[PDB]
Amino acid sequence: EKPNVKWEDVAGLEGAKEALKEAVILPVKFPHLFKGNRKPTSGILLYGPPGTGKSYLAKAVATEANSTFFSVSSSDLVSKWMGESEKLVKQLFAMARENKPSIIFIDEVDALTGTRGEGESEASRRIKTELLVQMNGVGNDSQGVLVLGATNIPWQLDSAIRRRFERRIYIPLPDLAARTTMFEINVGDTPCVLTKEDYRTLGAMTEGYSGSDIAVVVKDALMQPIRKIQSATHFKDVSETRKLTPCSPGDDGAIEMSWTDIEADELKEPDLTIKDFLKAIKSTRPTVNEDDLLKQEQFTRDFG
Amino acid sequence: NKKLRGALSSAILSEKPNVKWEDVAGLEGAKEALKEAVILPVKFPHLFKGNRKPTSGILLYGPPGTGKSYLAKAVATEANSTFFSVSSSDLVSKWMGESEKLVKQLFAMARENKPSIIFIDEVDALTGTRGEGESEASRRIKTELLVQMNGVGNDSQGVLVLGATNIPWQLDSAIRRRFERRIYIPLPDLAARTTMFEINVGDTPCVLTKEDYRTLGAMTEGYSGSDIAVVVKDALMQPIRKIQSATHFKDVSETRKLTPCSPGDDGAIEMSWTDIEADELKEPDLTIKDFLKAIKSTRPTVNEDDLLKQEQFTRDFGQEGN
Amino acid sequence: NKKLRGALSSAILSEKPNVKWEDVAGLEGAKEALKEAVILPVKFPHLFKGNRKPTSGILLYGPPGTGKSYLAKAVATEANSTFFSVSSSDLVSKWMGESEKLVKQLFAMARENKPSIIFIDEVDALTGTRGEGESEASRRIKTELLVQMNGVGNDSQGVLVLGATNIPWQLDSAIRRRFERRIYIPLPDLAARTTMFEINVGDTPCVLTKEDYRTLGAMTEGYSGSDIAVVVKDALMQPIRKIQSATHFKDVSETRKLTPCSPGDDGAIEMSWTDIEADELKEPDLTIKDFLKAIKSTRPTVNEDDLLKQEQFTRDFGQEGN
Amino acid sequence: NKKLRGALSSAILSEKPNVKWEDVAGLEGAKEALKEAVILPVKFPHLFKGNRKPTSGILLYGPPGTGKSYLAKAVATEANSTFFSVSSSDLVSKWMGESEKLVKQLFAMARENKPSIIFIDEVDALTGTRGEGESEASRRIKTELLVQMNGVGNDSQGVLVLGATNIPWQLDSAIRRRFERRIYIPLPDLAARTTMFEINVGDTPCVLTKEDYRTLGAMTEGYSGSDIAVVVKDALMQPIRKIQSATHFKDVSETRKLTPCSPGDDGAIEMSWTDIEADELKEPDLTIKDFLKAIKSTRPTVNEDDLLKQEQFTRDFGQEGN
Amino acid sequence: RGALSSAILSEKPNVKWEDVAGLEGAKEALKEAVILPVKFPHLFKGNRKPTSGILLYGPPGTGKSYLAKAVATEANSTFFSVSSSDLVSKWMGESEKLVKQLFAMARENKPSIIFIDEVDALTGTRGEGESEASRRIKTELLVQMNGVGNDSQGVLVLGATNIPWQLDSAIRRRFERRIYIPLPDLAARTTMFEINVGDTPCVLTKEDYRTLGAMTEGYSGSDIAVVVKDALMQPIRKIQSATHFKDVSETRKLTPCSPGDDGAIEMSWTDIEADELKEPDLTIKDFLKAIKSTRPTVNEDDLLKQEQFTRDFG
Amino acid sequence: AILSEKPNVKWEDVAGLEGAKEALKEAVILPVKFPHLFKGNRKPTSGILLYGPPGTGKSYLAKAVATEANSTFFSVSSSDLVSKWMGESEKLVKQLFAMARENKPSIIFIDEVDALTGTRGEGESEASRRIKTELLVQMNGVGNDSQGVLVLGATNIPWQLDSAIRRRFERRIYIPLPDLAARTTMFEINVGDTPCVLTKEDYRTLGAMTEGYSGSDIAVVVKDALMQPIRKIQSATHFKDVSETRKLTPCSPGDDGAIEMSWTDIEADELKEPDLTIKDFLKAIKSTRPTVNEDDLLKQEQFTRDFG
Ligand SMILES: Nc1ncnc2c1ncn2[C@@H]1O[C@H](COP(=O)(O)OP(=O)(O)O)[C@@H](O)[C@H]1O
Ligand SMILES: Nc1ncnc2c1ncn2[C@@H]1O[C@H](COP(=O)(O)OP(=O)(O)O)[C@@H](O)[C@H]1O
Ligand SMILES: Nc1ncnc2c1ncn2[C@@H]1O[C@H](COP(=O)(O)OP(=O)(O)O)[C@@H](O)[C@H]1O
Ligand SMILES: Nc1ncnc2c1ncn2[C@@H]1O[C@H](COP(=O)(O)OP(=O)(O)O)[C@@H](O)[C@H]1O
Ligand SMILES: Nc1ncnc2c1ncn2[C@@H]1O[C@H](COP(=O)(O)OP(=O)(O)O)[C@@H](O)[C@H]1O
Ligand code: BEF
Ligand code: BEF
Ligand code: BEF
Ligand SMILES: [Mg+2]
Ligand SMILES: [Mg+2]
Ligand SMILES: [Mg+2]
Ligand SMILES: [Mg+2]
Repeated sequence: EKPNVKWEDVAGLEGAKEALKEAVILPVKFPHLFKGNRKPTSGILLYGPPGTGKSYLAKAVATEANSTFFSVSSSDLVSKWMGESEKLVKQLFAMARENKPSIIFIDEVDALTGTRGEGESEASRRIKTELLVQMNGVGNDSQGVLVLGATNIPWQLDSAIRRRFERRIYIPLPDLAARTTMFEINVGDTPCVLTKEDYRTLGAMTEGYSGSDIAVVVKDALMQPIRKIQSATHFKDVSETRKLTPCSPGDDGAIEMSWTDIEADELKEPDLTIKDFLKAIKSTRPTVNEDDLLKQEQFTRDFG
Repeated sequence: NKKLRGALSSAILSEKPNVKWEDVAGLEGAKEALKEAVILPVKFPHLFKGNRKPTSGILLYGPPGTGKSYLAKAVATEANSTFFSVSSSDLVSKWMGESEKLVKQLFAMARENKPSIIFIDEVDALTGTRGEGESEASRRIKTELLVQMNGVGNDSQGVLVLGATNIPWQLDSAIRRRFERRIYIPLPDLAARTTMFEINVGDTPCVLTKEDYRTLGAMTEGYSGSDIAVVVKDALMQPIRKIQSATHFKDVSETRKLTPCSPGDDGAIEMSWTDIEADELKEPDLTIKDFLKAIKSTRPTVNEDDLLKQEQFTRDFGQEGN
Repeated sequence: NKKLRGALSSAILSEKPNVKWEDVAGLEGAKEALKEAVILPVKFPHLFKGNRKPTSGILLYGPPGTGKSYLAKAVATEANSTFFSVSSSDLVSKWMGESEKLVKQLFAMARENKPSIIFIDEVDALTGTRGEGESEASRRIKTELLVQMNGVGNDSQGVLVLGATNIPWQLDSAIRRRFERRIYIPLPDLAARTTMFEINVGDTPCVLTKEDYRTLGAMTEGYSGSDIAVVVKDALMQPIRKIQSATHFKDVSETRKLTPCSPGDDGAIEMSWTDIEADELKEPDLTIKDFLKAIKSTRPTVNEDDLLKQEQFTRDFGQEGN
Repeated sequence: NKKLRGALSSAILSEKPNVKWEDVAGLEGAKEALKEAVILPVKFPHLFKGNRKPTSGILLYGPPGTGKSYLAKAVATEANSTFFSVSSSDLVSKWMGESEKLVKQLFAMARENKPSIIFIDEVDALTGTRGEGESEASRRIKTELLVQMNGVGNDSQGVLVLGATNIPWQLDSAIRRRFERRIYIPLPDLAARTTMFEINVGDTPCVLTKEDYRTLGAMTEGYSGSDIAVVVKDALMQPIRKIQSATHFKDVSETRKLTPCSPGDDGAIEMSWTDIEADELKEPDLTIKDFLKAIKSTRPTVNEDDLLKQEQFTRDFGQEGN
Repeated sequence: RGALSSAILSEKPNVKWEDVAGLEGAKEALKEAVILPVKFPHLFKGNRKPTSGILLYGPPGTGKSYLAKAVATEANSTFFSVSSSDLVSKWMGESEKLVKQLFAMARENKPSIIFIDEVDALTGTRGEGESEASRRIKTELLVQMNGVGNDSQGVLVLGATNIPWQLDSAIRRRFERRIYIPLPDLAARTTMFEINVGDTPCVLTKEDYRTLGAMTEGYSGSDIAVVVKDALMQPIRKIQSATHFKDVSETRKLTPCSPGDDGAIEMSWTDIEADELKEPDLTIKDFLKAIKSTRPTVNEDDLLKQEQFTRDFG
Repeated sequence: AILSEKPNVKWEDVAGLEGAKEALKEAVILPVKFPHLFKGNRKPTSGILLYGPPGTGKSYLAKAVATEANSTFFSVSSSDLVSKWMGESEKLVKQLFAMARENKPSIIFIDEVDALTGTRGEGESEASRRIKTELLVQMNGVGNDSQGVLVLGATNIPWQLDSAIRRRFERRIYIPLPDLAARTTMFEINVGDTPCVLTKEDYRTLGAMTEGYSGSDIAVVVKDALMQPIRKIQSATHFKDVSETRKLTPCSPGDDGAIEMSWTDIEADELKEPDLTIKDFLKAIKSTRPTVNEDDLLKQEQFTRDFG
């Protein structure tokens, strides 16, 4: 399923980008370099803290694959009816065997696969076990499928399934050039007075934010001027025939009115300033804690 | 009847995964027991008469990734008998005691096709010590497996029941009884690791000698066979990364042939793989820094208290797979 | 009606597994009770008149592998009755209260063909104390089994209901009441173990004496009858293995006959078993080192807190199987 | 219509199990209530006019094996009323509300054949407090039983609904309401146990006195009536064990009569029971070591926390059966 | 037709409004929903419409079905006592026409009151139920109980239940007056003893019934009906248990008396002639005997969930 | 299962709520009035949650928005979706969004978004994952078709609303319990034309005397009060003639023409039902407690503070 999403669209971490461009494109663009002992990779576990653009990179592989893409997830495989949560898995791999090449993206694999020391009999042993046997097994033939998977708790994963995912890549909190790129992307084609040093300023300002947070500070900063439109007392003419904008109570030509009072078009909507983005970044707060990072770095140093 | 055979028609595998006994490295005890329980009754059936009966159950256990399912593939190639690779997806159903008729129907199918082998992979997910489990799935699937394996009116002649597991201590004691040769598949030793490198490089052109493979096998203590399969995978994927990572190729030698070389060399043109014509590429060579590169990057899987409980079970109930 | 009898027609077993009362070792008490509840009413029916009625339920329990199902096969050979052999696979159905007209027409089959025996193998999987179980399976199959065994209008004359279990403490107290002689089948003792070696070697040519079997029986304390059946299996598969480790055979003595011998001996030709002609092989007999070899390799099944709960139940509700 | 009466024609029992009110031991109060609810309306129907109506529901509960179903057989002999004995096998049909159409037809038959008795044995398997049960079986069979017992247009004149149970606390409170005399059948006391030994030995020749039965009744505290029926069963087998273990018999005294005696005695011939002619055997009379032998071997069936929940229910909702 | 017209009863169980003890709010609502539209039909014109649904709930045994019998006697209606046995069927598309037929014959027989007793057995939240029985019945019933303006004669839908919290919220909506029938207090209990002894000869006074009504707190009306049943049995215990009777006073009449008394012959009831028995009087020790033996029925946490539902919806 | 209508409810028909109203005007009406304001990456709200105690007619307000946005009102009850329809609920949530797309400008109203969206940790498979998984996919429908549709959710218990669903409702607006003027209007509307002798001041009194009541509450009290004269006529002993030939009404023991009798004694029609009074409602106010707990103010205002 290919809507836009591209390798051009993503910001930072070219190790992930090159591992994947390798593991999907390098067989598909060339299916004749992989003969003999040289086989492509058949499982990749991405992880990291939330917000860091995992599933977006997955759908970049969906568009940028020329491959089928099944974005099932752990919400859709839980059941409660005695061995229904397994036939879903098996028929998923049946449509992936019948349709080579394929990609299976199991989002939040930590909700299926929970270290089996405290879990219940059926769901633990039977969903984990059918995932194991189905990934390599005996009569199963994992040719041409790639099993992705993302997680935030990579240390709560069963060691047999840590074994099956043969390239555990770590997606970290991003740097400076990526943040500047994300502001430049998310403002889109909206008229703004900002320069390169303005986006550079904001990217310097936001250390610690993931890509979600910058998408919502651009959302809020794009909704500042409309907010000063419609909750406005007092506008004022400036300058092609009449044009009024919101201004404080008592100013040079400050009439008292509401946006409703003002004629079609002849509104002078407030511009997009860097104080709008600084306003939004002051108000919007991220998720993370700096001990979660210690256990992530633990797992990366032990297995990743 | 035929609804159930319509379900279990997709278990008689029909493709013979070409793994031979030579490919499976180490473990001569487990191959020995499996040969004298699978190969030898068919090849010399006159011997097994009187009190001398063949074995009818073998449990393989061990840490994750050491050879269990793979050795089952070796049996599936070399056996010449009907092989059912059943699993938990194919035995549980929703309708109140229609799971049991799939178990009973599986062995009642297997005695139509005698000699047969039934390979229940990860038997610890069916058979969970029955002190905390639920009524139906627990007592009725475990109980029908028990009664069906030896029972009264049941006749386990000519069927063999394999089975692999990673948690052999969470197994019910009646089913520990039914599996009459619990063999233990351990982490490989030095000669096995050297054998696995020599196998996994295949017929790929390499400058390595016997002392090189001997060196790597000395280097990798603690790795299972999966890990050595992926360090050979990564070390084989180094040269392609030396074609993509090439600001510069060079002609050598049937009409034009260029390979990656360092910046500034004898005939070093500056280009990318994309610039170079179909076929007329001459890929790199394998030297021990490729394997050292891969072994630095790839990190193991297992953990050294899991081995204590495995050795516990082997010392209390188990064979030794050598 | 007849749909259900068409289902349960395949439970009245008819092949008569040829185990006779000799072939069980130990357990004089359990054979004694089973004879005076099965054999004796048929052979002398004039006795059982007045207040003297035969027994109508016997529960055998014990650790895994000690003789329960085997003793049921002995009854199935020696009884001269219509031995049914039913289980939980054959009573539970899919369509809403079919899983108890099966129970009812099972016992009505045994009443039409009296004197009958009903052998419910592993009864703790049908009958689970009904405080946590589900409505249909639990209350309705357990309840129809209760009412059908003694009830009001039901007449359990001339039917006998056996039953074996490994978890006798998880049994409902009404069904503990219905089984009126709970006999306990324990792990073996010295004379029984010696008897089991003498039985399981069969008619195989061996150099062993009575003091040799006596020696092995002294050696194996802690083993159940399964374990001794598999050490006899392995020890009978030792000389075939020495045929396999025999670079060198030798003629001895009806036209040519060769056996494995050490390198360099009186008539020691160098060959493999493959080289040697059909029949004209001379199989080596059995050393006591073969059995000591097998007993070193094979390891028992039971543990020693399972025995505490077995002895608990025997001291609170049970008999002693001797 | 007639399909359904063809199903329920096999419930009108027609054989009158010959248990009389003296074959019940103990239980003054329960016999008293059952007589004045069953016997007395038929024998003197002129009395029950005006405000004085007969009882229309009686629940018997207790520990397992104490007299409930047996007292129901006594009613079935002495009542002179049609005695329907229905159960959960005969009400749960396959077919969308037959399990309500069957119930309604049941009481319609028991109104066209009044005076009638309906004995629902083990009512706790139909009626399970409806907080966890399934929609159909739960709400629709329980609900049709409720509405059918008293309801609006229903007229429970002249029908009586008995019912026995072992788990009286797992009963729905609307159905606890419908059963308007919950009587409790307890474990027997001293005089009852002595009475049960005197009954169960029957007319068998024994040397026992009143102080012997008194001794045994003093010995057996904790036993229900089932257990004493089986210690009398086992103790009545003890002369056969003598008369088989008898190397040596001897004539005593209508033409020849021989009994087992010790080796070397007055007229001690050496033989086996097999050697001795039809009838002309003399079997040692029941002498008190036979009963002491049986009482040593046979062990109680009911534990002592089940009694705490029985006494709980009796103290919260119940009568006392004395 | 001829399969649901076994919902009409015709025997008229003779319970009148002066036999239910207490419950005056419930009689008030039932009178102004049943009696008053028929007796003064000119009043209900314009915005003033009669009530079209009444749910009675409570603990088990407190008066719900009995009060429905009182309506069935006093209403002068046509009365359908339908239930889940009479609506569900094997054939699909029969548990549509059966409900539909029911309300159409209710409009054949206006005025109609329909008593769907124990509605929680038809209407079970439809998340686990089977296809045929649960869904098409409950949807068709919701539709046909959405006849607000058209049902100005005819259907008044009663309904009783013991588990009012297991009822679907759309059907909690349709029943527009959920009335709660509780365990009875002092004057009601005294009234029930005075009713249930009937015209039986007793030596009791008003302070005796007052005493018993003070004694029985916690009992529902069923329990007092059975202590009066048992206490009325107590004379026949004092006739069966007899060694000695005696003549008193229309030609010969003998009653049980103690061993050795004025005219105390020794005999058994069996010895005595038809009729000429003098049935002993009813004391207060008979009732104290019965109240000692009989033990209450409702448990005091069932009342907590009843009070829960009353405080949330009732 | 899905209602549709082009409703005709003006802002003025909705008692009070002026603050919500003004929020909705700029959240919904401004985009619709001046669409040219929303070119490029500036996009109108497309999820709004309405939250507050029951009995505020969140539904009615929702129809006013539709009327004022000149849009079709499509609506669904989540309780019905979860219980009544179950099996076909996925289909229903689909069709609902599909109708709304086909009918821009339009508004989807989901009532009781709390009875649908319950955090998905312990819910059953079909209703839980399938209904709560379809709504979310559909509300991502702003993008495939961001323009022309708006989802308004309604909840009484916002604290029990699935955080995933919660997050799809950018804008959140608290619908508070009413006010003196509004309660006064509600009394008038609820009696409408009914014959009674209430003054303008009585209505205000009734208003003042029902602080903390909802429209619903007031509706039940009024329904109760109007029946009082019928209640009096139906049950009384002493009656009395007043005034087309004989007409008697209940009066106290001992009054001007007070005969002693029962309603049963009195002839068809000629029975005088009591006139309506302001005082009588006061009775009805005592016998109907308000529905809504007082800690809701804060719980709703916590939401106005946090997600307003
Ligand atoms: N590192 C990033 N680079 C580019 N876009 C990002 C990044 N992180 C988040 N985003 C944007 O935020 C949106 C949500 O990211 P998502 O991948 O769903 O988060 P998560 O990885 O936590 O599941 C995506 O559509 C993505 O485009
Ligand atoms: N002893 C071995 N010899 C050859 N290959 C092995 C060995 N052990 C593991 N492998 C490799 O491991 C994979 C098989 O997985 P397996 O060892 O069966 O896992 P498990 O034993 O936990 O089921 C194959 O890639 C195989 O190449
Ligand atoms: N008492 C015994 N005498 C002889 N063989 C025995 C005895 N008990 C066990 N065995 C051996 O045990 C084997 C397996 O035991 P089995 O019949 O399964 O016992 P059970 O069903 O109780 O577990 C039998 O086939 C027999 O070979
Ligand atoms: N009270 C008793 N008096 C006489 N025999 C009794 C008594 N209780 C039990 N028995 C004997 O024990 C058996 C068990 O009685 P039964 O009716 O089955 O008990 P229940 O149904 O309660 O479990 C009866 O058949 C009878 O043989
Ligand atoms: N108010 C009452 N007046 C008279 N008898 C009553 C009353 N309530 C209960 N009873 C007695 O209890 C019996 C049971 O009433 P019933 O209709 O079964 O109650 P419900 O249906 O609530 O459980 C009544 O028939 C009568 O015997
Ligand atoms: F004792 Be066996 F396992 F039946
Ligand atoms: F009926 Be019994 F008490 F098991
Ligand atoms: F209140 Be009753 F038990 F119907
Ligand atoms: Mg494997
Ligand atoms: Mg067995
Ligand atoms: Mg019984
Ligand atoms: Mg009732």
